[PDB]
Amino acid sequence: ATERTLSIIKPDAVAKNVIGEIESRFEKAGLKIVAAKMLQLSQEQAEGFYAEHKERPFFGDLVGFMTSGPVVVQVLEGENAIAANRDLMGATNPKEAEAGTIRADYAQSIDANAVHGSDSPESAAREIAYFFEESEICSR
Amino acid sequence: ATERTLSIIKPDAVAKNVIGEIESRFEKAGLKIVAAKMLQLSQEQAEGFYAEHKERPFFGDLVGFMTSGPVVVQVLEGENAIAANRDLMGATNPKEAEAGTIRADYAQSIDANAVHGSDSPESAAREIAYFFEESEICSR
Repeated sequence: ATERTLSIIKPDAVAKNVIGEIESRFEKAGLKIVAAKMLQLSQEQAEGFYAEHKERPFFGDLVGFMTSGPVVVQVLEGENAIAANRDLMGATNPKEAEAGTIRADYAQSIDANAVHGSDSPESAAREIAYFFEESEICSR
Repeated sequence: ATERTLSIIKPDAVAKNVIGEIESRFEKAGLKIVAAKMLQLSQEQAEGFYAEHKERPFFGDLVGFMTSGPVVVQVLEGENAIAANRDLMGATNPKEAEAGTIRADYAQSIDANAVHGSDSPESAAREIAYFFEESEICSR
């Protein structure tokens, strides 16, 4: 079925100026960029996004790294979008990630992985609504 | 010098999902994407941006085309950016320009010509401000 998932191009990939190359991974795979914006996350913003990881000892690394630069936050829409996004991203850890995936090709570490993606249809709905309202989303 | 210029990925380009490919033409030429947002242009927005042709007989079609679907309005930064972006885009009419320009490779008609770019430093600065406050622009 056609789903919506949240994608984020992280500061490390943005700084590498490979935004184009990454968006092409999604588009060539049949995913449509349906909402997008570049911004500099504030600490309060990043924290609210990673709300579910509030108490964990790595929270400061997440939030830390995710505010280290401007990011592109965006909605990808298409057939089996959430899971396809995960397939294209590779595993969370670049060392573990299958070659040909984004994290394998572009990431250096777990903090500095090249991208983010919603891991469930539950996280999809929440993560999208957090950054975007429906008017900003342009399905096609 | 390092300058900023407004770039637009038009509804035809977005519709064919070549956002990544077009972005990679800019990034591989040394430009940086320092502001970006996807939106459906309102008729008021489209008429304001193109107010110059507001009395010409093609105005309705230009506004029509530019509101016919969602776009990516963005700011590109780098040495010679404004002129640099003009070279990459090519010539307004796809028939004229050739050999791996955006317009030649991705656009068919002058009406549906893939991308916009600011043509002069005086328009560049004003076009950027039409779409983006300075805070939205994340220089690197």
